[PDB]
Amino acid sequence: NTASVVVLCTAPDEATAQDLAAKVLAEKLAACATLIPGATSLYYWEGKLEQEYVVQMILKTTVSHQQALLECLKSHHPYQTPELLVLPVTHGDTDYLSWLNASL
Amino acid sequence: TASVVVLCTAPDEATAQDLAAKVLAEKLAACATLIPGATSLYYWEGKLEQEYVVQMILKTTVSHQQALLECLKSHHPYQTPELLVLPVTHGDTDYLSWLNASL
Amino acid sequence: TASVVVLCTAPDEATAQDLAAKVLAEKLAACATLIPGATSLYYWEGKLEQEYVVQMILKTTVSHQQALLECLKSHHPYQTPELLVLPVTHGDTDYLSWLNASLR
Repeated sequence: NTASVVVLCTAPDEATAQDLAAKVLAEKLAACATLIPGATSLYYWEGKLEQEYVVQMILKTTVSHQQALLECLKSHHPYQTPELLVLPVTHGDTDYLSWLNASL
Repeated sequence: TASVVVLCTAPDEATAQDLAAKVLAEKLAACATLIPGATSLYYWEGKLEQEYVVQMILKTTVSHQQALLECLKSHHPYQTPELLVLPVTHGDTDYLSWLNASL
Repeated sequence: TASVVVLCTAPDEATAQDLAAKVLAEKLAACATLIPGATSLYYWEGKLEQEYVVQMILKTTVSHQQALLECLKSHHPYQTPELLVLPVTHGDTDYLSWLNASLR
């Protein structure tokens, strides 16, 4: 099994979140994705405090696919500099991890 | 002992609620956050599956992850539920002391 | 300049927003995602408590993690709120550059 990782991404709306997930999944760049709607994202954009609706995405993939996934998400995200972060999975259920890998 | 965060996906509220009370009673986790209204997407049989799920986030220590995962797995209705462990590289000393003292 | 995500549990939305808007102004965090509609279960004095909470996910770097936690802790209504730091082992170059450039 290749090492697993968790990818965090935020979409500006549910339609966008929906087809960003469908895409990376179709192209086998992620094993599965969880969408958490009704969130808010605060940050400074050009010296101004912005506050916008976001769908928090959580995608499961492996370290060998993370970059491909990242670029695909970036390529289809409507924003120029979308949130794309990778967190390491230091431990997980063997059967689930095997399934994660099999999916890719 | 170092802390970790555990991600687990539950089919519904009752299940998420059952797994949490369970692992907390067993003292295999210090706390658990539940976030309903989530959507999990994945391919099965070659088609795109979309299900409503409850995202779980459990806090524990490295020495418990094995036990916690086994507990969550056996009590979980699904066959091979999502069970991932993320490392905590740093945290508030007082909150970490509480986490450890609670297990 | 390693990046990290910080998890913080806020009791309500107004509090989560004030904490976010504060750490962002102080430039201790580059972005804060607030996820309402959650609950937290834990034992307190032997009793099982379950409370509504807002899950916060803040983005910063290792250099600022300590100061970010100190600031959050101070303005957090709780005595010892959940403050956990998770490592970001990789991310999109443009996002990371933007994140880093947003910090103090």
